[PDB]
Amino acid sequence: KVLILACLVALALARELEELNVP
Amino acid sequence: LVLDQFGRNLTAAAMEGKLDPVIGREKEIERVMQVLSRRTKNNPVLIGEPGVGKTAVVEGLAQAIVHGEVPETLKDKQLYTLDLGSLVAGSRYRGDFEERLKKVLKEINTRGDIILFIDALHTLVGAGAAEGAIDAASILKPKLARGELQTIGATTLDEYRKYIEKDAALERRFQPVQVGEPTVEHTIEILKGLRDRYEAHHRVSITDAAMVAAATLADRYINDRFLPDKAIDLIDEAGARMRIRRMAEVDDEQIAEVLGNWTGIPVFKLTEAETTRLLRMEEELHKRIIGQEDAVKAVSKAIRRTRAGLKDPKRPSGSFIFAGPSGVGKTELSKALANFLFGDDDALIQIDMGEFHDRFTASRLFGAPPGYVGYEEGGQLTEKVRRKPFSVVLFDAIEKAHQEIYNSLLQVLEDGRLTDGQGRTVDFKNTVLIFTSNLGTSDISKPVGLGFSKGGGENDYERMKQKVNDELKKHFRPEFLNRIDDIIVFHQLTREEIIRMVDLMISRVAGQLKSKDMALVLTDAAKALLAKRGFDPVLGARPLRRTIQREIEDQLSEKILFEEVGPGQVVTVDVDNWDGEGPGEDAVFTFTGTR
Amino acid sequence: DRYINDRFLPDKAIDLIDEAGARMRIRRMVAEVDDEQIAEVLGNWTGIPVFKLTEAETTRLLRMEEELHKRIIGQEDAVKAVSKAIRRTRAGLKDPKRPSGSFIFAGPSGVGKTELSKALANFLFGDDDALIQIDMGEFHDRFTASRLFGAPPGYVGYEEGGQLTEKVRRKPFSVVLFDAIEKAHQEIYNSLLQVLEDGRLTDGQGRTVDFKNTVLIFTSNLGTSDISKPVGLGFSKGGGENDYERMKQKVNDELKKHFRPEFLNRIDDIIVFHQLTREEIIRMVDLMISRVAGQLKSKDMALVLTDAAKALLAKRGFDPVLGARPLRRTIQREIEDQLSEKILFEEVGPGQVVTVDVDNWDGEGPGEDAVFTFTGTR
Amino acid sequence: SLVLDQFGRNLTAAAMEGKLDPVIGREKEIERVMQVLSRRTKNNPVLIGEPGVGKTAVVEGLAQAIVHGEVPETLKDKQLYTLDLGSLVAGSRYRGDFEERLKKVLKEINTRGDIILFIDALHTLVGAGAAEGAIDAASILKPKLARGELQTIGATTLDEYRKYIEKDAALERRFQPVQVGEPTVEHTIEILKGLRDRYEAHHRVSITDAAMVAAATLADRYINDRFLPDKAIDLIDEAGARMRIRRAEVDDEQIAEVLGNWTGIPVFKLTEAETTRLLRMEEELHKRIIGQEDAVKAVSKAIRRTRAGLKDPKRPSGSFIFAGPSGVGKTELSKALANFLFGDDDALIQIDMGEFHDRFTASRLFGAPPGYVGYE
Amino acid sequence: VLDQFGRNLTAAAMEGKLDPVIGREKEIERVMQVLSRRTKNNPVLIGEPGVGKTAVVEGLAQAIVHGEVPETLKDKQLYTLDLGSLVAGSRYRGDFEERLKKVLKEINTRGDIILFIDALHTLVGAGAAEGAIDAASILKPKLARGELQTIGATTLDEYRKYIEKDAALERRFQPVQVGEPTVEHTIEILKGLRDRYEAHHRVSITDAAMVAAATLADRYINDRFLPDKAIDLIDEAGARMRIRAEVDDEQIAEVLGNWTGIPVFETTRLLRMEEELHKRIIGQEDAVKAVSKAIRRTRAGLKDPKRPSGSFIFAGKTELSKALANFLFGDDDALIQIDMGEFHDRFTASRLFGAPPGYVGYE
Ligand SMILES: Nc1ncnc2c1ncn2[C@@H]1O[C@H](COP(=O)(O)OP(=O)(O)OP(=O)(O)O)[C@@H](O)[C@H]1O
Ligand SMILES: Nc1ncnc2c1ncn2[C@@H]1O[C@H](COP(=O)(O)OP(=O)(O)OP(=O)(O)O)[C@@H](O)[C@H]1O
Ligand SMILES: Nc1ncnc2c1ncn2[C@@H]1O[C@H](COP(=O)(O)OP(=O)(O)OP(=O)(O)O)[C@@H](O)[C@H]1O
Ligand SMILES: Nc1ncnc2c1ncn2[C@@H]1O[C@H](COP(=O)(O)OP(=O)(O)OP(=O)(O)O)[C@@H](O)[C@H]1O
Ligand SMILES: Nc1ncnc2c1ncn2[C@@H]1O[C@H](COP(=O)(O)OP(=O)(O)OP(=O)(O)O)[C@@H](O)[C@H]1O
Ligand SMILES: Nc1ncnc2c1ncn2[C@@H]1O[C@H](COP(=O)(O)OP(=O)(O)O)[C@@H](O)[C@H]1O
Ligand SMILES: [Mg+2]
Ligand SMILES: [Mg+2]
Ligand SMILES: [Mg+2]
Ligand SMILES: [Mg+2]
Ligand SMILES: [Mg+2]
Repeated sequence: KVLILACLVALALARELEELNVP
Repeated sequence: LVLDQFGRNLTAAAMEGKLDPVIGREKEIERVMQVLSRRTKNNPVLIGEPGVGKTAVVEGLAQAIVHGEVPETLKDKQLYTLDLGSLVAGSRYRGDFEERLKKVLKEINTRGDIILFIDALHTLVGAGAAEGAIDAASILKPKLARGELQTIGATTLDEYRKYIEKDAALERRFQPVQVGEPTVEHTIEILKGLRDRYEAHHRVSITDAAMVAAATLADRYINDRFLPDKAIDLIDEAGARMRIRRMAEVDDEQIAEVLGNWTGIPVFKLTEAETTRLLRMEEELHKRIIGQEDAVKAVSKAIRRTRAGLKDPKRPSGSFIFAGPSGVGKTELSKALANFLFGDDDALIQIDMGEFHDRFTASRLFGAPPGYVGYEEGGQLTEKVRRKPFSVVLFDAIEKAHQEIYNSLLQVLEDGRLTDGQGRTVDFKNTVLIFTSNLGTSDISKPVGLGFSKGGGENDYERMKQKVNDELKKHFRPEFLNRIDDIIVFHQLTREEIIRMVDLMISRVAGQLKSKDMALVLTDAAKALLAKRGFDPVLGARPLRRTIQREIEDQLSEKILFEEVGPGQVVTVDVDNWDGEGPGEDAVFTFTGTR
Repeated sequence: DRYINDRFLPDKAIDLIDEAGARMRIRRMVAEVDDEQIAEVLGNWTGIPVFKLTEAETTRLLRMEEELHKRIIGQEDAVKAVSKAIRRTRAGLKDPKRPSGSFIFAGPSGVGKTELSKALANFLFGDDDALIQIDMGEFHDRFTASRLFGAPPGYVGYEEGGQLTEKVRRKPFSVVLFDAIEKAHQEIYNSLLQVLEDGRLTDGQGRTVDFKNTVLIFTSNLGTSDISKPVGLGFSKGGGENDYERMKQKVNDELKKHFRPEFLNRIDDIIVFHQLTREEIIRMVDLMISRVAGQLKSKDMALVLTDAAKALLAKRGFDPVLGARPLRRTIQREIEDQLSEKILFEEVGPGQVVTVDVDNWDGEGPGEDAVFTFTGTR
Repeated sequence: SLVLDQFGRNLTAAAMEGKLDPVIGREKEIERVMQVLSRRTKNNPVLIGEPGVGKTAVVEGLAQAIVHGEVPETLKDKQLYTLDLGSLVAGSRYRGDFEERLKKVLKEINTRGDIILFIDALHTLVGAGAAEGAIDAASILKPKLARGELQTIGATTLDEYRKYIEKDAALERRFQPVQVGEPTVEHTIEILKGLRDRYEAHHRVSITDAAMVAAATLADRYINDRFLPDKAIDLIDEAGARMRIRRAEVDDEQIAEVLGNWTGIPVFKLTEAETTRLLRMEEELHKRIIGQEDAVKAVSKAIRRTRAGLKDPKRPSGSFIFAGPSGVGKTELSKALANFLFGDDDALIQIDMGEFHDRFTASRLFGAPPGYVGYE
Repeated sequence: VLDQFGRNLTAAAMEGKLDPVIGREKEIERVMQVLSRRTKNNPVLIGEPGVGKTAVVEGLAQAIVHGEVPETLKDKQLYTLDLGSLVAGSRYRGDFEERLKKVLKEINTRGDIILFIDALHTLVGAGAAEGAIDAASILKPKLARGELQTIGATTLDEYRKYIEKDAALERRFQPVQVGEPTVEHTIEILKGLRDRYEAHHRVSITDAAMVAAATLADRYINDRFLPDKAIDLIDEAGARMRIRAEVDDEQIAEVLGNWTGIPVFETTRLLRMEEELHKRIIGQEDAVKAVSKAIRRTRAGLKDPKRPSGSFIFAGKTELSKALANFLFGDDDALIQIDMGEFHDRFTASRLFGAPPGYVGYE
């Protein structure tokens, strides 16, 4: 007689990122 | 300059005349001129919906600077659309992007006549993020707060919320100048001002009717796009079609055809064959709907109101409750209407409301709200109507829904709106909403009524209408039934109509035997025997479908499998002949193939 | 400090001084900024009219009622009460701790509950797309309240979060329509009473939204399942007492027990709408017809009904219990679908369309036999 | 080019070498793309269809129209490049190196001036160097797409246009959605006839004209997760591959046996031992069901109606109520029918309705609605 | 490489760095029975947190250096691969999968490695919770072919929540039910740990100190489990000896008085039960000795194995039951009033016993 509400989270999305070289 | 490497001199474009004219927007450009003329935060961000002319305001400021229509504290200041992506491009070492951005800011202090225009200002967050280097906005945030840098931003209202308002220090340093979506009368003036640039490009002539058409038909029939752009889209694409004619006028009809090809909504002026198809609309729905003339007329009037341009533009094309007995063609007219309007029954948006058993299955219509699973999908109903705005939406077995699913659909009927869980309002203003109910017959069908009364045959239809319309008022809230354009209680199928249903249902069987190199003749004595044995006066044509299945098909299916009636001509004559009259339940069909 | 819920004081104030000083600099291409030069800047920024308004804008507020009565027919105390709300806040006499106006538009369906909210938004803004219309029948259980507020952060949809709180954050002066408020869940009211008490409202991201300047309309259809039936139980002598007296009690009784009394406390006027009369349905005809005539003028045609044709439409298009939706249904069954055939016939093109009933109508009777006749001219 | 060949493939050069499949029909859709591409403000069509309705084919049919000169003289001899955004991101370990490569591409558009980009899967443009509120490939193109300085055809599905392009609502503005509809069966047969020489040469088979009809008709009937101009080709190629593994002709029965292996629905030409199985079908069910002749006949009439091709295509094969007293073979005939049709009692889908006495257990049939546990 | 995410249990066994396990050698035999399989030779130790599941493979590692293993398990090196340590320090795309492939590279190289993935429920949901590549989808090809021997260890709840719900993963792992010990099994566990304690704490531990650590932890601790909470009591017993050597039973009753909080430690107090109940109730002393009387049978003498500890009808009343709860194990707040006057209907019968699922009042 009563709903449950799954309530989907959002994720942080483990990221690629460019970096910077220096010579 | 070095500033030309990372930007576009926007007043040099206005001097060369390769910026489009910006008609109207006097209050918005003047407002930018105020914020640029400050001393603490010289920084207007133009926020508005996507396509309302935020970039147009600045390139209309660039023309105002060139034409000298600008304040003396803003006179001869050159706008530079700062390409942040070109500042990033090439910054592979640490402190290149920072060195490029500080070098750009040196040439704004030394020249002193620079106004940056960071279009897509939300992209200023990031753009130096390499996690071994600092942000692009973090370089600008000291100079933005103290007036040391005049920077116009432009961001959509979504992307201002999503990316600028989540950095409250950067949001603080810009003044939100609202660029509103223009009115239709303002958009016509924009299109009259842009008239030269689209005539010169397409080598066409765009009559003033086509501006009024482009701004009115885009504001009416498009809801995912904004006016000073969706009307330009109609002018530009119709001018492109007249160029493709020669591979010169663009008028009211040329715009409405582009709007028709884009939205799918037929709004264009008509051929003689399509006009007379709408006058024969009842007669062509009666090629599939036997009888039921009250309802065939009712959906034909709703379509002819739409194609005459007499539809109430804030409401759907038609709201119908197809009520009455089971099997008399309530779903079948919704199929036939979708076959008329489109050519198939797969274009019928058929929401089977028996699948809706509690309140919370209304989340199938308009999607899950934010924060819940299936928020990525906008609902079954709101998407199918957003893809095809001109639709026939069948809510089959509407009384089998929970009573709180009508309340979701109340403002679909009155306003043509159903805002989904994602928040997009879907246009139902061009749909034909058909509700199908068996209420008031899911029982009264059984002949005889509690008590005494005169007549039967046409007073049991008035008994049907009174029973059905009272079961609708009992089941529905009176504000739902108030919003339905026509409630049609359907007739029970008479004996003469079940005879014509036989012609319609053998044609499905004969159409399948065409694929088997066979033909199916059905003699006129065999049409009468199916018509008697299939006639129930209170169900209609679904019992006939069973008799054609039991007596033609189930006997013909073994004759095909015996290979006794392979690719030939199945005649199907009656034998006992049932004397053509009286009962014929000692009669039998015989199937023989010749040729 | 009052009209900005987005920025902070030693700034949002400096910004009003700085943009008004820059306003009066481009007035000269010596000048002062006054309290009206500041409020003109703030009204330019928030959208909230707080400036010293012109005399053309003052006289249209004193004549707001007879400029709202151009669009809604009858409904006088409904129009007067929303006119008293706007004139109270534009006179600077608003309570700056509460919304600009809180109303329940209750009553029978079809009398102009949502039409007045649209007429109010067309008055205040020129558009009905400036009406924040929240269709509260879509809200049915307690989790759909996340549409009004946005998801909490970290739950998908926080990014686009808020279909009430964000368009009030971008337009703090806006008429917010809660159409069919009774068809919502009870826990949404416990979130919407924060608006009526405080004027603040935390969204899903925990941020208070300014509702002090909104005109909140709670269109309700409560107390109408017995007002769908025009005669009550038992003997009584005629109308005059029936049309309104009972309805207003039966609506208010249903509002007291469907809503918490804390909710009904903070609403400025619960207006029970009277159902439309015979003399108002005849003035509803030429408003329904002006939409139809306005579309034939787009096709370069003139629709003119005669007085007898207007009278016959009000005869058949009058249910006393519904009002103006059965009239609108009889317009499209007797004018529009007939004209849709005539235009598709090409028996009616440019020039006048004298739509007049001639079969009978005898100026009166039931006109059940009377038919509307359409005729081309010029 | 030199820099644009590294990051995409010339689709008009692939059409000169005849490496694109013939795109027959879709004239109103290719013309519509040419109408959008001939605009001046936003000359960026996006092909908005369902998976496999031929969105990539419309552009491949456009690239063949450019080569043949059946293109407008404002679109004449424009080299079309399927921009591979994976090739742009590949590399790019350093900052700006992705933004270099995209600005080198865009500079190569302006110098040549005869380039139409085709960003297949345009939803992948939303985020290709970073998120949306940072410099991605979408934010670099958005200035040039909005002013007609870049001609870019996109192609996403209906879901990818909702989930990704409408979630970047400024980019959706920049593209003009050309809806590529799923073809009809009559149009799919024309597609299959035009594609005949490509598949009868790759498989070295001979696909008859009836097998083209029996592919498009049977895929539109019996396949319901796929779309026509791809699911009928799936029947053509896999039957052409059926024949090549038999090493001369792809008939009706070769198509229908491929659909029978793929759907599980027996629609193929009946063998003579399987035909006489269906005439003895009542006697095969009476090996499990004692008596109940009127019931064994009725389910046998329904299966014979299906396998003779006299089933209503809008109805189930049979729809029976087995009523009567307890223990006379109601469930057993359903089990015996599943033994006849499959050899398994486990092939019977028993939905035991005594568990469904609640009003709310309807969600066990069709699943939970959005927002609920049991929506996945 | 593989030493960077866990220690070698086999090398710790031959250096004597492992506590000996006494009993649960039928559990070790079951794990060898899984590990000597061919195709899915991956046991998962099903238990609850502290019954000894690390101790099972601690005893398996001791069984390898003793040579008491099959020929498919001799010279095997056990590594307690902490997969949470693989997640730790992994901020980037692909950074997680790199140090899991470095682990699996040494599986292929050595060929004599048995991973002990403690907390195997973490395997689902290490990269994307099966939405993409997680640590489960990396291991599932090699786990299904016996090319990666992996001893999991998880709680029975977490096996059902994470490993059973992934039906592809549950066939790769073989549930070895490690049950909670008995009290008499816990005492003989602590006999072999006496040598480990007396060397470390500089204590001497008497015989019944084990009995008063295993019976007494079962009696007052219910969050923790037997072969851990009883080790805890002998641990904290020497932690009073580090304040100071022979431990008593009072030494364990001291350190459980720290842990749970009750100092009451039954025949003596059951006889003069009345006086500790008079300290809150004066007047109506006939009912005090009456509810003292029947409880002197139930907690002293004979008792059915299936009965509540006395059942009473009261007809102060509730003030006596609060003092009765204070004598019962040592706490005032054990008295739970249900307020049966707040229920009168039949559908409210599920509002105090639990709802059927789906319905109102499920919690
Ligand atoms: N006042 C105006 N006069 C003339 N053209 C206008 C005006 N406002 C907008 N336009 C035109 O309408 C289109 C809107 O594009 P524009 O770049 O201005 O959009 P925007 O509001 O900046 O939004 P976004 O950048 O997110 O697309 C352009 O063709 C622009 O030139
Ligand atoms: N008037 C009709 N003309 C043609 N076919 C009809 C008609 N009425 C019913 N049929 C046929 O009978 C069958 C059932 O028709 P349909 O589903 O439209 O009936 P219905 O009244 O909607 O039934 P229900 O109340 O059970 O939903 C179909 O095969 C349909 O073609
Ligand atoms: N003065 C008026 N009174 C009522 N309706 C009017 C009036 N003027 C126009 N209408 C039209 O009549 C229809 C019904 O009006 P409206 O929807 O405002 O009624 P309502 O009482 O709000 O209905 P509901 O109770 O169902 O919400 C609409 O099409 C509306 O535009
Ligand atoms: N009109 C057509 N003429 C010939 N072949 C066609 C036609 N339409 C589609 N096809 C073929 O059908 C298949 C459809 O694949 P295609 O990539 O074109 O579909 P799509 O709509 O882009 O789908 P997706 O979004 O999944 O990529 C291909 O083999 C394609 O060549
Ligand atoms: N006609 C029959 N032929 C063979 N077995 C039968 C027949 N009728 C019943 N049975 C036996 O009954 C069992 C399965 O049939 P079952 O009793 O489920 O029939 P039913 O009519 O579905 O009963 P109920 O109505 O009680 O569910 C088996 O033991 C089966 O052998
Ligand atoms: N059978 C046993 N013999 C000896 N010590 C044991 C035994 N079972 C558990 N232990 C003790 O348990 C501790 C190891 O933790 P463990 O019980 O294996 O945790 P878990 O059950 O969570 O894996 C050590 O103190 C160890 O001596
Ligand atoms: Mg812009
Ligand atoms: Mg139906
Ligand atoms: Mg309303
Ligand atoms: Mg494709
Ligand atoms: Mg049974």
